[PDB]
Amino acid sequence: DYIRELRAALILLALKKQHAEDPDAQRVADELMKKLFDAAHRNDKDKVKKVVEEAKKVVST
Amino acid sequence: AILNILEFPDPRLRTIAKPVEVVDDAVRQLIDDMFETMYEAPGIGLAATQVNVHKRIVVMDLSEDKSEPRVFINPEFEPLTEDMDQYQEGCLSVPGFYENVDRPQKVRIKALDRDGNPFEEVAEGLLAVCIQHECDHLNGKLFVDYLSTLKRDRIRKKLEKQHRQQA
Ligand SMILES: CCCCC[C@H](CC(=O)NO)C(=O)N[C@H](C(=O)N1CCC[C@H]1CO)C(C)C
Ligand SMILES: [K+]
Ligand SMILES: [Zn+2]
Repeated sequence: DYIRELRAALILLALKKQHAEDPDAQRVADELMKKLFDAAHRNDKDKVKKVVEEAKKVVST
Repeated sequence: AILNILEFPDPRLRTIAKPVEVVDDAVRQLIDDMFETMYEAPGIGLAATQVNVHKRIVVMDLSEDKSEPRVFINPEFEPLTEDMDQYQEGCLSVPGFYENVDRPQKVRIKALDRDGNPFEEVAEGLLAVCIQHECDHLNGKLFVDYLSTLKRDRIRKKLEKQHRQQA
């Protein structure tokens, strides 16, 4: 569901940030987390769903 | 089994947890339920206080593949730096809110492991944040206690409203 997806995406990005050695991977992770936080603070479920899908892809990279 | 997670402003989250004196199979069964609850939420850590069990037990998994579940019984931490870092934290007991909290990001952890044997660990980064967040819970502290009075009250009123609908 939505909430679980948001949380799981935040967890994924946080762990990638922690385990990344390249500061550009850490920057990308932090940027996606900020968008999630901002979208979720407004209950903008549409943007949250879009950002989650982008996050899953950038982690597959 | 999946345990119910208490939510702010429930007063039982202010209980100070008691130390575990014996790490028996009943403790390990609780730990196993805490992990199941944590993985299903999902979250990366959980304190027994959050599932209304007021014993000093914390579980965690900071691995991307759920391969490194970690147990901290009777945990204590001590900063190894005066440097303060910011991390935007959420909490399964304060669901839906994510706010920056300032914490040391280098600490020494002392605790008992899942067998009851003592160990020490130097923690940095996310593990340092998580252990402080989780120890806070065992002392009856929530991350909203670091926020301003007005920000905390807006969170409290929003959750109180959600709960009124839940009942
Ligand atoms: C960082 C310290 C948080 C400790 C663990 C909490 C769960 C909790 O309430 N433990 O007591 C968590 O997983 N929180 C999640 C969370 O806030 N995370 C997970 C990765 C890092 C951070 C988002 O910045 C949310 C999404 C459920
Ligand atoms: K927010
Ligand atoms: Zn918490």
